[PDB]
Amino acid sequence: TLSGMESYCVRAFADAMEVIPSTLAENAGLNPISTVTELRNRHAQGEKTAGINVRKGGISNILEELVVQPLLVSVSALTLATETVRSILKIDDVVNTR
Amino acid sequence: APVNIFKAGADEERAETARLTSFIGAIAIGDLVKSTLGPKGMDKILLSSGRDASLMVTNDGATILKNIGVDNPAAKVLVDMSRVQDDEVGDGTTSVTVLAAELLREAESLIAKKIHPQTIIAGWREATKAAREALLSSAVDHGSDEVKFRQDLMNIAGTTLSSKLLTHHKDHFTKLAVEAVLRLKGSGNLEAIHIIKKLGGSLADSYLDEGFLLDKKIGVNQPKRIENAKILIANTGMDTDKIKIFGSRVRVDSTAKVAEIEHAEKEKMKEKVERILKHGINCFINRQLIYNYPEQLFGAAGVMAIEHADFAGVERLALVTGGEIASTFDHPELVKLGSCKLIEEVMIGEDKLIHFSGVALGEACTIVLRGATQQILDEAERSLHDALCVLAQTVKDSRTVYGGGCSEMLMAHAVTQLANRTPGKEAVAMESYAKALRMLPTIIADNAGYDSADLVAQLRAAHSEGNTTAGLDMREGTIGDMAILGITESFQVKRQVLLSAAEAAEVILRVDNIIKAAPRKRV
Amino acid sequence: ELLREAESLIAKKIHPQTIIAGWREATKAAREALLSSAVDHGSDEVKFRQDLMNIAGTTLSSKLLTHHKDHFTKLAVEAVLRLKGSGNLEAIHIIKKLGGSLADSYL
Amino acid sequence: NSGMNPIQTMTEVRARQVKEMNPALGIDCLHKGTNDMKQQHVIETLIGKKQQISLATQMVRMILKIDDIRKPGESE
Amino acid sequence: MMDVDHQIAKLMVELSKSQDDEIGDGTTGVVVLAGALLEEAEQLLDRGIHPIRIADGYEQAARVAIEHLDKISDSVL
Amino acid sequence: RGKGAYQDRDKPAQIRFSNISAAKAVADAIR
Amino acid sequence: RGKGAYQDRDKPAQIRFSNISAAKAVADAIR
Ligand SMILES: Nc1ncnc2c1ncn2[C@@H]1O[C@H](COP(=O)(O)OP(=O)(O)O)[C@@H](O)[C@H]1O
Ligand SMILES: Nc1ncnc2c1ncn2[C@@H]1O[C@H](COP(=O)(O)OP(=O)(O)O)[C@@H](O)[C@H]1O
Ligand SMILES: [Mg+2]
Ligand SMILES: [Mg+2]
Repeated sequence: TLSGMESYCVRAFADAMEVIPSTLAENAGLNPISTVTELRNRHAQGEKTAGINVRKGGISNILEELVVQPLLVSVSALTLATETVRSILKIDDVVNTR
Repeated sequence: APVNIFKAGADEERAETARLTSFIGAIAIGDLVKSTLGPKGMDKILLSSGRDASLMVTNDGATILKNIGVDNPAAKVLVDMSRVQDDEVGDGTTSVTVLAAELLREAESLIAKKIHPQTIIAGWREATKAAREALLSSAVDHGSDEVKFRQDLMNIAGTTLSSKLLTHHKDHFTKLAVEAVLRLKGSGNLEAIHIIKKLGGSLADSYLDEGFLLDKKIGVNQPKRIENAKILIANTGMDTDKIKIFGSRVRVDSTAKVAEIEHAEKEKMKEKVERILKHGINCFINRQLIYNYPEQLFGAAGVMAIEHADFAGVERLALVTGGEIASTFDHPELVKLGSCKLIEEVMIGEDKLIHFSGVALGEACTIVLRGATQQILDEAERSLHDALCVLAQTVKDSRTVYGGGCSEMLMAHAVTQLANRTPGKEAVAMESYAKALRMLPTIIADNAGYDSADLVAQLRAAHSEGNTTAGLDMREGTIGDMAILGITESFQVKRQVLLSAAEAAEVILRVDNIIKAAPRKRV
Repeated sequence: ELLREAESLIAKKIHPQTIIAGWREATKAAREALLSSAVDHGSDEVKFRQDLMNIAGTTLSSKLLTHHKDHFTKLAVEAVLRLKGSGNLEAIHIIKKLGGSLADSYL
Repeated sequence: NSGMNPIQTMTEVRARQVKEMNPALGIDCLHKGTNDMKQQHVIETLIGKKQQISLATQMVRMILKIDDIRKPGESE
Repeated sequence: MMDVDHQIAKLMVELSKSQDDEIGDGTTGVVVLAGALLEEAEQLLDRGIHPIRIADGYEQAARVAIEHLDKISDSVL
Repeated sequence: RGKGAYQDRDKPAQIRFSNISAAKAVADAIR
Repeated sequence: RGKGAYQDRDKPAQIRFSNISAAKAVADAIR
């Protein structure tokens, strides 16, 4: 829905959110190429509670496996990390103090 | 002096490498902080070699130059110049460093033109006098009609915070900076605004507290919240007094008399606390430490006891509650007590702080800065300190000028108009003074990525025929009116950028010999 | 001095290929200034020998032979004039001997 | 290298090769007016660009199919 | 004419020499292209894709680039 | 027309890639 | 008026005294 240079950065913001399911699928011994691809197919249909099932070794329901994460954990992980990376591209000059 | 050198380990140079090392060392200082000038300039990260390096990111030009430690002798004049600019007005330390370096860069262009350096000093003294009249005649005063003065104060804080890390927080941090100085209602002491930095949360979660925050929580068995209390603070010793008689011992004959003395010592410590509660108070703040024997007396009477806040902590509590220090308790009718509504304890970042909610005569504030890292909190504290110091002097001097390159083109126009009414000996030095004043909107325009060769040319064509309020619009990248956009700076800030850079460039240009002595413990 | 003016175009954010393409058009216009102002000498050889002494008088003025233009100009013009052909620049053997002033030198 | 933006220039040229049949559509420094490389006479050999893709692919295959480095330390 | 003692970057030197020995015009562009194929394979390496599976995918992709480049080609010398 | 050309011949385009490559090594260390 | 001012801020005003003082030591050696 955006245009200009803003549309190329939200896609870079959205592609960086797929790293944590790629991290969870790679550490579980699953194939991370087909796991994150299947996760985008389940959430496009309407499955908002779909994720990586480390017990079955695939994609299943999360609330059936009783995996509950608080909202303040995930909101502050997105708010503090975005505020940090908004400063590193602004703070860039190496000055070695004597 | 190089030929047949009569020095041990010292070296010197006269008129060949003296002005060469002075112009190299001063331009490289100005070219260092050149990228930090303007609302779109980047920031620096300062690091050491090791041994508790303590990295401190700063965008202000004074904090960069005070930590680098330049070995050049002439570069230390520009470092000390930006130190006075931070201590006097608190802003323009980056603008006074680039302007003093662009004067010596134009003076390096007068090396090959065989201009005498005393002619450039006499040419710049007449150029600085013409530039003082440009800022004085264009200053906008504000007396009555206070609804336009509070709107003018938000343009000062909006211009200062635009060149810092608080870029997309001007809807919040402008209100945190204007209302902090507006709650002072007097002199700009610049210490009643206690800034507390706590990790966790974004910069939008920061706020200005309506009361006051403190540490060193309330006792052991004392109440944590008292509604409608009378706050009495103190600066006296509670226990282990050893009262002011050096060379006094307890020389008794038996150990039964020692038990009578130590009971008499605790009775006088109990009688001192009994003189405090005759005022009818509910809270007690001592600058010194409170030991266990008077702490039990305040807990039995239902009185709070805040022990060892700070040396300057009782000063802010005296300005936010409306009381006095009251280090001696012998006249309850001559001691004025504070006033509050809630002394409940709040938790900010898993740390319990004493919140003095609902205080009367609150001429003190508490800014609760919350950031993602410690590097952001150290930058936002210096960014707020560069904004509160200008508003503390804008309420003392209400004269404001139009910033954003508009003030520099007004100063450069008055020099160029008087450069044509002078003979050719000093007219070339005055034209180099006007070209360095036009470099300050050129650094701002080129830091965003705009066409700096055309925007300053459009500013020079605008100011040549009218348009006294025309400046640089960094939002869209064009030329707009500064009175409409609301980009103004203080008169005393812009005067100290012009005056201190003209005096510092006068010193370095008059140097023809740099005789450095032999240093100690350097082999 | 071209690269000193190119150092002034560092802070103006001018692209360096624009300075190269700007100087190629500038050098092409500068060739037409020297070509249209060149003075030729064909016949009337009494004005060409006077023109040759102005060439040697300008070259020797920027050297150590400052106050010797009344002698060293005739030593340089008549040396090439005695060649009467190609400028081989090896038939003019210069012999350096100590003793005497520069006015004592001769062809 | 020409001073333009890589996104604002590559998106416009690539979109014009899909709306019509794909022309000789590139870029230039002074841009020579239009972006048609057939009119600007920018002609390269077929086997030159054929070996640019063929040799760079085989050199990438020999530096992707390697999972050990056995370099020594100091010289002596 | 470099003093690069790196065995991976030494193969980029021999890549520019092999373009000079066979054709001799695109020695500069064959190093930027080889650095571009390896830069795009860095993000694919973090997704768990095998490096030979990327190399097998580049051969099926470069085969399309050869056949498509032979569409418009004519000279009348 | 090209409507201008912004030549950026300065340092921090390379230091900006150094802060990116250093933060990627931290994210891959605790991956 | 002063009819001009020629500022000469360069090296060889001091090296010219070095050639003078060196030639004076030679003339005083064989004096
Ligand atoms: N909104 C704006 N529009 C135009 N110019 C601005 C704006 N905000 C800030 N500036 C300019 O940016 C400059 C920042 O200078 P600064 O680095 O704060 O100086 P100092 O270090 O002395 O405080 C100011 O000179 C000001 O003219
Ligand atoms: N007039 C032009 N307009 C647009 N692009 C051009 C023009 N002239 C040359 N180029 C481009 O410049 C590039 C130069 O490549 P080059 O460095 O010569 O390759 P190699 O190093 O293999 O010789 C070519 O790929 C070509 O596409
Ligand atoms: Mg400022
Ligand atoms: Mg000559």
